Amino acid sequence: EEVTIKANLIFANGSTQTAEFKGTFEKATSEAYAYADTLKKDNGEWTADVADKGYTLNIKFAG
Repeated sequence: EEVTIKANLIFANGSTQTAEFKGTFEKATSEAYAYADTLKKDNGEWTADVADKGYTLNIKFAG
């Protein structure tokens, strides 16, 4: 039931950052979205794609 969701955050500036969240699929994934959401103020809206069968989230922030 416990899994790891790896979130790779990519900003318009070309920089990147990675964070892993551990818990159930829903909880861990939700925490990744929440973190991305806190970064929207200074980084804009984000879109995302999934790799590794949904266990890797590649999140990209617009301008």
